Amino acid sequence: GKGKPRGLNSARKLRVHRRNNRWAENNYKKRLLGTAFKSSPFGGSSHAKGIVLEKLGIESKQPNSAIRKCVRVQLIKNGKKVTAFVPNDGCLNFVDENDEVLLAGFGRKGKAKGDIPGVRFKVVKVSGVSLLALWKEKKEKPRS
Amino acid sequence: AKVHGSLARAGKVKSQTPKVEKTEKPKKPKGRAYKRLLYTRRFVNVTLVNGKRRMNPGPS
Amino acid sequence: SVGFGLVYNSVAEAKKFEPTYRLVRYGLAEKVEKASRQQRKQKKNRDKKIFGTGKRLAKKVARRNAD
Amino acid sequence: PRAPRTYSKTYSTPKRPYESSRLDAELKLAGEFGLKNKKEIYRISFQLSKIRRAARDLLTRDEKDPKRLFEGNALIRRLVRVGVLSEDKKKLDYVLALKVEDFLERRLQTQVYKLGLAKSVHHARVLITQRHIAVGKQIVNIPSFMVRLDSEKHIDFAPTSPFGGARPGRVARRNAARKAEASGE
RNA sequence: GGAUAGUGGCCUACCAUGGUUUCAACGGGUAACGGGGAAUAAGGGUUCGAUUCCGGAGAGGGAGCCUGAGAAACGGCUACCACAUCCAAGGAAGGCAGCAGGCGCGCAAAUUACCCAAUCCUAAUUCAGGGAGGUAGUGACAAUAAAUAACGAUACAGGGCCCAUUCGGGUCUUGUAAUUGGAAUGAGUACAAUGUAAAUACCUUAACGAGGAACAAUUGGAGGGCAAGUCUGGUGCCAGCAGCCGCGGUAAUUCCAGCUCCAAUAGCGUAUAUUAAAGUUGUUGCAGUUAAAAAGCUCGUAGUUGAACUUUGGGCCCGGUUGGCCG
RNA sequence: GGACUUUUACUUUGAAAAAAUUAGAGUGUUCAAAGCAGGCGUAUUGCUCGAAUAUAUUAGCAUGGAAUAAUAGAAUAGGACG
RNA sequence: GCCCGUCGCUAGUACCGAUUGAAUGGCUUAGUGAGGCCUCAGGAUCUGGGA
Ligand SMILES: [Mg+2]
Ligand SMILES: [Mg+2]
Ligand SMILES: [Mg+2]
Ligand SMILES: [Mg+2]
Ligand SMILES: [Mg+2]
Ligand SMILES: [Mg+2]
Ligand SMILES: [Mg+2]
Ligand SMILES: [Mg+2]
Ligand SMILES: [Mg+2]
Ligand SMILES: [Mg+2]
Ligand SMILES: [Mg+2]
Ligand SMILES: [Mg+2]
Ligand SMILES: [Mg+2]
Ligand SMILES: [Mg+2]
Ligand SMILES: [Mg+2]
Ligand SMILES: [Mg+2]
Ligand SMILES: [Mg+2]
Ligand SMILES: [Mg+2]
Ligand SMILES: [Mg+2]
Ligand SMILES: [Mg+2]
Ligand SMILES: [Mg+2]
Ligand SMILES: [Mg+2]
Ligand SMILES: [Mg+2]
Ligand SMILES: [Mg+2]
Ligand SMILES: [Mg+2]
Ligand SMILES: [Mg+2]
Ligand SMILES: [Mg+2]
Ligand SMILES: [Mg+2]
Ligand SMILES: [Mg+2]
Ligand SMILES: [Mg+2]
Ligand SMILES: [Mg+2]
Ligand SMILES: [Mg+2]
Ligand SMILES: [Mg+2]
Ligand SMILES: [Mg+2]
Ligand SMILES: [Mg+2]
Ligand SMILES: [Mg+2]
Ligand SMILES: [Mg+2]
Ligand SMILES: [Mg+2]
Ligand SMILES: [Mg+2]
Repeated sequence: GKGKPRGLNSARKLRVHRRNNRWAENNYKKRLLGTAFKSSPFGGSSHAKGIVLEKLGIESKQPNSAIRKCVRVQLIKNGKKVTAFVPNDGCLNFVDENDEVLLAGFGRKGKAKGDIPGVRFKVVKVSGVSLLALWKEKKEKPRS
Repeated sequence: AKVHGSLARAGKVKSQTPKVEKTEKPKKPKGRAYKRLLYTRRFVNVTLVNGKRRMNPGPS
Repeated sequence: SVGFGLVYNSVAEAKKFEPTYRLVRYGLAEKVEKASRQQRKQKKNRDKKIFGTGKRLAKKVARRNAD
Repeated sequence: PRAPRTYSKTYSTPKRPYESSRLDAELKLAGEFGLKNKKEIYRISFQLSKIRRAARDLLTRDEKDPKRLFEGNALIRRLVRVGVLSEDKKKLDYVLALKVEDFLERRLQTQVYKLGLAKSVHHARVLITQRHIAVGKQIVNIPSFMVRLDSEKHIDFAPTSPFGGARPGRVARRNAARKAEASGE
């Protein structure tokens, strides 16, 4: 029969054996080991809000040549430090050190985006507003 | 990799593409009327069949 | 329009089997309006601080106006 | 602590987002029955989809099984009721057939047009949402009303509105207020 | 025996040495209250359930207990611990995981409003009370219906078609039009009546309320996957884009825009999770010579599995439910 | 009423079974998501259809089957019937 | 052509590691032990042995 039991009473062996082998599932094992909650800069949550420590100019991977504007952000609930990308042209001009920002993932299940080394997050808001809006100029950065 | 590259040039292009304003044009009907206009464009009167068909041709 | 109707055998009987808000609508009863529902509650709770009639406490607290 | 208000959605969306044939196929329908949405087609596909599922199921049961007999009969009479299922093909292997167009053909939108009374599916839309055309004395303003066979005879303008007596209407009457105020006293 | 409402190592005294475990005890984890159920649609499954109903547990943490039919009760008391308020410094007092409201926390969640009219609960009780509950406010959580326009005339242009020796337009409408034509309707505003405990909205409905300066639809995308340009201008491996493959180093189909076009549309994008796709967890149903993978070899307990044979054949009756041909 | 009975699996039919959800019947909430209403007249003293059904499985209960797969039997006869 | 490792730069992650390091939480020995309850007493006062 090659290799699994077929018997009418081999149900236990068949469950155990499955259990044992689920641990080769990358998604399954992270789910049960609680990787999210344990490592990983966000809680396991969709976004996180942090504070802008310094503005970085990350040099892009090959075959691409560019300076990818980013920010080091210290997560508020965490103190965990993180570097995040600041999407679109300009937009680095919209941030500032010690500014509050709202980080989100890069849609890649952890894992860096494209030609940006190290970076697994991107900025979504600053001082409670959102890049997008600031960029398309439908809103303005707040006083202080 | 290197991590303190220049930052001087943020927004370079967007700030130096010259503005040109949007041009006042007819208003397109919204809703069902727009599907209506799509239908007569695509199927009823038709336009060209240079071999097959095109939707956004320019200088053809 | 569709609604509902009642007709009582007497006006003595309506005025006693009708919900009182209804009698108000018609003109057969007066809206005896009162303090706010929570003004009332507050009066109830203040009143709970007192044991007995009160006027005993008026005079005793009138003595205080010497110390 | 109150019983849930129950609900459910009334449409389903295509798995393949950009299939050019399905897109032309959908648009044609929209331009035929005066729809405004791909959803007004999505909706009907979904209605059909369950009806067929029911029928597929019933078919697997033995001929003249009680449920099959009872629940099949019901579904057939419901479909014939509104003019989707022809009198001849009255036995559920054809409800197993049954197309989307068979359903779209029976909307008040279309019926209001099929016997003149509008002379364009779109004139048919505008009239309906604008409180003309009725079924009884009962005004209907929903294009998707789905005209039951035995009300088809009773699609007609409403006693209110123009077109059905009553009164001309504030946009006209406003002109007759410039007729007698310019040319008279 | 004691204790309990009462069985019982529940507790005590005497006595004995038992009880559970690879069919996984015992221990650890749980970002674990359990269930009815939810999401995902070939099927088999996978994942989720703090949360409208049932059960359980708790009232800052522990323990103790009074009353009472019922509590080991917290909008009861007592003590300790932790918080914490008032003071005349002697003292006294507090427990929102009720309703609302505030701080904090954070990606993350609404009014310090109205009423017992309904639904029902309690009391000595038709009457009182009920932040139970109902009402409205905040509210793009989800779900439903579905406005942003409809019709004619005209001006050339057509494709039709009868004729074509050859002008052509003239009727049946295909419709692109920079002058036109009157009709229609609620979005809103609002007498009134209706609604309601009173209000508000809805359903009704006087008077008002549509021509582009609106009463003016969005959100993404247009190289491939993948529906839509090799238009024009800008930048020049910079700025930026790109889930992935890839673009950008001067004619960029990809960036920044203008134009036009596509998709879904009162909605559409992004992030995170999960489900389908996944026969990449495989019971159905995987793969293991060389792609990841047969233990160096044999014995072997648990476990799974395990050749064939024992009333079969023949006879008779009984009454059912479809279906035929007749009715 | 007495006196005695090898032991199981499987399968069948049925009882016991909360509602809401689900599947689904009936009903024109103007349509629909819903809701469980509603429908007829003498609409002046009232007539009337409803508020179904299905699923609900493991285990326990109750009944029918006796294939398939187990269990037990008489060999130091301490066997069986009277 | 492909290509291996030491050595050097920038940045990131996790490991080891003196500090007999630190924090939170659950149990818990020994010692001290509030309180109410039950019980041996007590008897301000106040009745007909009892409160
Ligand atoms: Mg491994
Ligand atoms: Mg590459
Ligand atoms: Mg850094
Ligand atoms: Mg009161
Ligand atoms: Mg009192
Ligand atoms: Mg004992
Ligand atoms: Mg022992
Ligand atoms: Mg195990
Ligand atoms: Mg927990
Ligand atoms: Mg669970
Ligand atoms: Mg629960
Ligand atoms: Mg929780
Ligand atoms: Mg309790
Ligand atoms: Mg608290
Ligand atoms: Mg403790
Ligand atoms: Mg307590
Ligand atoms: Mg309580
Ligand atoms: Mg003092
Ligand atoms: Mg509160
Ligand atoms: Mg409280
Ligand atoms: Mg929210
Ligand atoms: Mg009351
Ligand atoms: Mg009285
Ligand atoms: Mg309340
Ligand atoms: Mg608008
Ligand atoms: Mg306008
Ligand atoms: Mg756009
Ligand atoms: Mg394409
Ligand atoms: Mg150029
Ligand atoms: Mg270009
Ligand atoms: Mg472009
Ligand atoms: Mg979508
Ligand atoms: Mg199988
Ligand atoms: Mg494989
Ligand atoms: Mg190999
Ligand atoms: Mg080998
Ligand atoms: Mg055998
Ligand atoms: Mg059964
Ligand atoms: Mg039921």
